[PDB]
Amino acid sequence: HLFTSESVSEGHPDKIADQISDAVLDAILEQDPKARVACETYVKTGMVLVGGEITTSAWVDIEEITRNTVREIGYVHSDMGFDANSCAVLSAIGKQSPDINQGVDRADPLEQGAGDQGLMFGYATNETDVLMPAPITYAHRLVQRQAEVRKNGTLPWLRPDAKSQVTFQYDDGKIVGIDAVVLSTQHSEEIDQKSLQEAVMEEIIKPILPAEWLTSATKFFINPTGRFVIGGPMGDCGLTGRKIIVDTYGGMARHGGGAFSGKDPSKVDRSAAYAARYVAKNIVAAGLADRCEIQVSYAIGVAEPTSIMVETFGTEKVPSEQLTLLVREFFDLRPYGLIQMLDLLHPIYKETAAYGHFGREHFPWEKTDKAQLLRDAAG
Amino acid sequence: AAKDVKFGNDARVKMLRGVNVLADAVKVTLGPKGRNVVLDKSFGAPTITKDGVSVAREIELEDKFENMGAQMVKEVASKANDAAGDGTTTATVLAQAIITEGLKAVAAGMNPMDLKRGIDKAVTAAVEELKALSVPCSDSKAIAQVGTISANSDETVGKLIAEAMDKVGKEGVITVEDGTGLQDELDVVEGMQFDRGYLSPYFINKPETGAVELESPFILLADKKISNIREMLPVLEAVAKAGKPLLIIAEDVEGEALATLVVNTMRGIVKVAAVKAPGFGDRRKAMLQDIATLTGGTVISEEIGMELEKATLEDLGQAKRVVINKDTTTIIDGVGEEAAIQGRVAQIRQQIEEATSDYDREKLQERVAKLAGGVAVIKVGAATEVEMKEKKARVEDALHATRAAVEEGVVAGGGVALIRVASKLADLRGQNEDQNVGIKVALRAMEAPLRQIVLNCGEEPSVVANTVKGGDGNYGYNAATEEYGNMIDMGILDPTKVTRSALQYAASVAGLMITTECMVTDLP
Amino acid sequence: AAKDVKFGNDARVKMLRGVNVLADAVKVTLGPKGRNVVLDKSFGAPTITKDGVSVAREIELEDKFENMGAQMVKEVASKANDAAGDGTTTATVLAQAIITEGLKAVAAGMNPMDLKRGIDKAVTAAVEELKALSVPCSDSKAIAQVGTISANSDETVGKLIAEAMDKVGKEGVITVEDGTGLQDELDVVEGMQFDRGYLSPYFINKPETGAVELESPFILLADKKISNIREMLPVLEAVAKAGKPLLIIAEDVEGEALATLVVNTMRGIVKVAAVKAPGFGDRRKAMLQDIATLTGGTVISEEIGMELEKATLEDLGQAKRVVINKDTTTIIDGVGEEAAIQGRVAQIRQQIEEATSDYDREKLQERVAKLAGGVAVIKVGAATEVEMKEKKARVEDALHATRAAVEEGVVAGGGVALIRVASKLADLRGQNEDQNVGIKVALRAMEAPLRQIVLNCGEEPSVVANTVKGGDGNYGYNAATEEYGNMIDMGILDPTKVTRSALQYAASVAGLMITTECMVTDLP
Amino acid sequence: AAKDVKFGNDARVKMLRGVNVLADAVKVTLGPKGRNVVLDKSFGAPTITKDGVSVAREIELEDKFENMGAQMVKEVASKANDAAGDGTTTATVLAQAIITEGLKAVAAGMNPMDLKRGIDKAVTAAVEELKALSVPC
Ligand SMILES: Nc1ncnc2c1ncn2[C@@H]1O[C@H](COP(=O)(O)OP(=O)(O)O)[C@@H](O)[C@H]1O
Ligand SMILES: Nc1ncnc2c1ncn2[C@@H]1O[C@H](COP(=O)(O)OP(=O)(O)O)[C@@H](O)[C@H]1O
Ligand code: BEF
Ligand code: BEF
Ligand code: BEF
Ligand SMILES: [K+]
Ligand SMILES: [K+]
Ligand SMILES: [K+]
Ligand SMILES: [Mg+2]
Ligand SMILES: [Mg+2]
Repeated sequence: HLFTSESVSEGHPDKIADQISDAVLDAILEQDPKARVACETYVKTGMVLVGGEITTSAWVDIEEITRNTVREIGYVHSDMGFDANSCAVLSAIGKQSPDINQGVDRADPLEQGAGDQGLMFGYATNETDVLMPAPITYAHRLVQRQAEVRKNGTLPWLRPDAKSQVTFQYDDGKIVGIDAVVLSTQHSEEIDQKSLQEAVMEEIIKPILPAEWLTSATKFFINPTGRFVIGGPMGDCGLTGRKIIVDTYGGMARHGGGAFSGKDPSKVDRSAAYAARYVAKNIVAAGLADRCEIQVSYAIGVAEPTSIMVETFGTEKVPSEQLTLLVREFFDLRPYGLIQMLDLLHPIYKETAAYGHFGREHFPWEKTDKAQLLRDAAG
Repeated sequence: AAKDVKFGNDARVKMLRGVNVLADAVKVTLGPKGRNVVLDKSFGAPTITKDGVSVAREIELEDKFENMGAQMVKEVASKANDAAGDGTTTATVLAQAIITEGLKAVAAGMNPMDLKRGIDKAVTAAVEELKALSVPCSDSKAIAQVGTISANSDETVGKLIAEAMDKVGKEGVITVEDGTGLQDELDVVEGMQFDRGYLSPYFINKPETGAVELESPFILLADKKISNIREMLPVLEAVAKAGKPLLIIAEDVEGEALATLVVNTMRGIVKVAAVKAPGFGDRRKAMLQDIATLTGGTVISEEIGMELEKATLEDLGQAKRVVINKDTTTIIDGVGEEAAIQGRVAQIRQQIEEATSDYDREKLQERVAKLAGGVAVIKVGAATEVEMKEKKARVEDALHATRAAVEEGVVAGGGVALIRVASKLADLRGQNEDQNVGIKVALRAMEAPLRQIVLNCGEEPSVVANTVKGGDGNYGYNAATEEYGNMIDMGILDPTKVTRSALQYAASVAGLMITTECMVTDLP
Repeated sequence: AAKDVKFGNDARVKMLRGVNVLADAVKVTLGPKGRNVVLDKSFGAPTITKDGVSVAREIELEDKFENMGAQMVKEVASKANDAAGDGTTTATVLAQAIITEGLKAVAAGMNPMDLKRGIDKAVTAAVEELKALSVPCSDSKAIAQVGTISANSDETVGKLIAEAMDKVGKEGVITVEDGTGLQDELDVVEGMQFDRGYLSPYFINKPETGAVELESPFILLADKKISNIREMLPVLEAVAKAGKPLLIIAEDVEGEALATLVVNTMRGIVKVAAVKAPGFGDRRKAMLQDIATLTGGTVISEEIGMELEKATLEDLGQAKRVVINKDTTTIIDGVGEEAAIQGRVAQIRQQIEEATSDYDREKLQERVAKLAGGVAVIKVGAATEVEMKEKKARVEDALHATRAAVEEGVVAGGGVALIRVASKLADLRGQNEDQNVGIKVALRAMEAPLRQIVLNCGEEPSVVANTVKGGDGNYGYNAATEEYGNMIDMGILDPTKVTRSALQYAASVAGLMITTECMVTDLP
Repeated sequence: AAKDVKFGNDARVKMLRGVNVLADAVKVTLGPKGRNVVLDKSFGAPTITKDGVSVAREIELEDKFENMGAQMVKEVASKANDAAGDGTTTATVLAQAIITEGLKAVAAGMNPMDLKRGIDKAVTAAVEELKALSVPC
């Protein structure tokens, strides 16, 4: 079947807002090991707004973090209508919470209860080496390539705003080729249109997509309307958490819709999804299945998870009862237990803000160290 | 998902209905008196076209089996476009005629295999008959006539294409881009040039034209980035000891070397110019090697263990003149050895074959033309964008037709060559009766294009076809003048390759499409 | 998605219905008696407008075929607005009339291609006839009359534009901007001015205007960013002994350097001011070189190989006065050589004719006007926002019409020039009967605008058109006063460029739309 | 969520209908001359099985009360599978017969608890009788 996945670059206002929220979270976590963070960001033309509820014993000024973060993308000029230093950032964050002494008492951290009700999902397939759906993975790699080239200085007239669309066809459930590649990017006005598409296809499209998957039927689309000079926060409204589907899987996996950016690890809306991906990746790397998903359910005010379900699409080499048995006795699905074994309480959420929360080997939740043990047990 | 299965005559009727819908959509644009088709596009204004392939690429139907038939027929036009560039409407008409007659024969109670074998045998004989009928096309008059006929009887574009082809030659590239004026203009480039200009505005010694001209200069080729002058002290001092200028072709030179270069040029010690290396990636090194071969010099690459410090006059090429402006750099009359030129063009020509994308074929053909030959561009002119697209499509069709006619030859146009072939193949026979029936089907359906051409003019196709069959040789019918005469004398020429490809693809698709027994598709 | 295909008369009827809907929406705003059209806007309040292109840009129908017809017609108005900036309703009316008569002829049984050829031939003859009829427009009275006519008969805006064009000169820039008061205001700038102000608020010495006022100062031009004071000592000491002030133009100066400059200005050692270099990129350097040429100085650039410590009093320019505000800086009576200025503007204009983009040219004419001439801003005054928008649109239309009239010339307005041209071509003939029919169609459709104007006035168009056609020369009908007379005497002037563009674009679109046979679009 | 409550004979007849559906599905695979049952699978090909537990694990009814009855009886087959490995169909047949006769007795106007006591006593005696009848193998 024909399926399309779309990815966006770091220069987009929503991605800018997501990067700001995660940058603050890392700064707060570095200063406060056990802080509570629930933040949101809004960006518009020349005005930047931040809000939410963050309860911590330390203080951080948001101005220097925002200027440092925005400068990283490359908004250091007024030509696109947004400059790092000329802009203004205001704070609308309540730094204190009434419940700081009433609930300070704790009985046992190992028996902490879930603060939200809902069910979360994971996903992993052996189609790619990174154990991820191909169309979303290659879409992220394309915009990642554009930023690396832009930062390298070989292509100085490129702009942070960029969007890519990749189309994949499946024959009998396997990848047989690439159909259409679209890369929408903003460029400077000095370079004409004809020279623009030549540089992008030969240095971004060519050395990223596999050569053996490209046939004569592949169609390359660059700048459909013909002029993408207009861009930045001026051309679109900016807010936090609107394309969670793009960040997680691109639509190939059912998702709960919970926002990721700007949330502390304490909330299960973010960390429990990370553990589900970690479990799903581990259970598929051992070769027990071709594809697998983990359905973990939690209830607000309830410690023990209500139900854990595993579905395989009939590709399992062992009965599903064995699959469920292994995850229960080898993975600690406790809301605090998964925190300790995934050691997420470190300032590592800045890089996760852009280019997808999943699909990178260096992430703690993307390790496959437990794959070998499960293969021996199920074998 | 669930599937729906239809057996026999029902599936055949649905398939024929889809084929008829697509063919009736396409057929209205055939001949000199055909009409245009408006294509709806959600992203902007509708596009009006007369191309058969453009109409066929857009048609799909609500019903599943009719959609099957339409999609199966679409490949005839698609392959005719990809192979020859013309004959898409003729191929579609021939395929429809084969399908109709073959379905009638199958409904008469005959097995499809024998009909398909007979059709294949008849087409195999017809290809050789067409090859026998062909005549070479060498003079510019015939090329102009072919270009005129291929562009809806537009003499200006045919004459322009003939003149451009004569100027460029046989080993060259002609391309069409949309212009800005109200009338078409032709621009030809002699020698080689690349879209790279001078780095700094202080190099121009002739401000009247805004371009710098170097007489008998050197050429220095480098692939490494330049930020310090220390690596060019020997070469610059050596060429300043001689006096005649030097040119630097590097991928990029930073401002530190620009400062010393410009101050040396201004102070009147050594006259140098700098241009960036054109292109990017492996193509950049390939064209750098091409420049090295043509200018009689040697490239300097760091990765091959060659350093610029040890370079001398033997590693620098020569040229008669060099003209550099804000956007282009031209090397005039290089002093390279010829056999290297033939070797390089042969290497690129043989590398063309293994390329799978026509974009790479275009790039390597452009490289061959740049290294040897000339390059010409045709800037079509129209007042409105829609007319711009229409004229551009017509000019591209004329270019393809002229190229094919030069490659293989021309035959009498108006659909009379196929009639002559069918009349000469009247004694073909097969193994059994059904093969003979298939041969008769093919021979009878070879007459479709002329009948459709006459029908588009509003006359009676039967009497015109009967009159044409009574003649011999190149006798035919002129649809523009509504009178008979010698097709060659009146200038109605058709390439042999286009007719052969259209016949082959139409027969190949229709023979398989006839044999269908049942269809399997998803439920609505 | 599944498509819908309609053939022949049904498609033509749907297309004509869409064309009629759009043309009826647009044509109610033609002439001096034309009324307004209100366009709904989702964000904000709807806008009262009288422009043909503004109304045409919004129309889109529910039915797919009529929508395609409307989208094809809309390009006439779009192109007419983009090319000349005026005369879009006339183009739409002409296109509708040509389409109607061509569809009638096609339904009568004629060949669409020959009709299109005849239309093109007639329009080609009409263009040269119009070029023959044109007369020059140079005096200020004719420019004022053109501006008055093009602005819905408003004397004040015409007089304002005439006097602004007289004051600025022949090569200048005039723009419109929202005003504050209830009356129009013209602001003309003398000298050179760039949109950049003082860096530090402590240079101000005249709080009466909140600005600095330097009398006969030196101008220091440095391309590089100034971050250390060490390079500043030599030229600062040199200018300290002279006693005259000094101004610094650099890309950016850090506050460490500003501190000592502010201290020196306070203590009265040197009267210095610092402003940023306007622009960014190559244009920044180009117009800073233009500043150096105007002021008679030399740019101290690191790229050329010249250092700031070695600067002397010869490298500093001079001017009569320099005024810097919070946002603007003006150089009054820059001392320089006239021949150098003429050479620079000659170089800039010869770059101008090589500009292939509209956006890349206006900056070039702005630079030309900045070096030689001046710029003007016209402020429109209105109590309410909607009235402000409508008045600004009318003023822009008048400005474009005056520019076109000065560029090419004027002809008698009111739609009588087209009538005279059509009366001159009464003997034009084609190659066959169909081309003659097309020529007659074009000639008869050339009289639509006058009939539409008279119909909008509320009279019988037929008798007025018959009376006008019975005269000769500039005889016409005055729609405002409802009386016949000499068009030039009454001051009803239309530029030749807008009439020619409207006719050409209307014919180019209508002739192509005539030859449609079938239309394919998505299902509802 | 809102609940539905049924009292007495209606609940009992719904339960018996569910039990009868499950038992009729299962018991056609008993003995040397019993036939097979085709079980549909969402991902893959249908499986043909003669097991009692395999058929019982897939029976889920539309009505809620009959579904409750079927789920209650499925425990017999599940426990017989997990305990000895055989005797699933025989256990299901015995459970259905006991349920039917006990429901008839209850509808006759008898105390269900004492019927449960009598059934337990009879089965306790029968286990000892079976132990006495056993022969070494
Ligand atoms: N003046 C003419 N008289 C008779 N036949 C013509 C004349 N001009 C063109 N033809 C024939 O009509 C055909 C035109 O086909 P065309 O509409 O270009 O579709 P395609 O070339 O895509 O198949 C040509 O094959 C040519 O032989
Ligand atoms: N007082 C007048 N008497 C007769 N004709 C006039 C008079 N004023 C304007 N006209 C004509 O009416 C036309 C006005 O067109 P207008 O409504 O401005 O639309 P557009 O300029 O966009 O075509 C002009 O072409 C002009 O020739
Ligand atoms: F319609 Be074909 F491409 F000439
Ligand atoms: F309607 Be036009 F722009 F005067
Ligand atoms: F029915 Be049992 F599994 F033999
Ligand atoms: K055609
Ligand atoms: K108007
Ligand atoms: K059994
Ligand atoms: Mg053709
Ligand atoms: Mg007007």
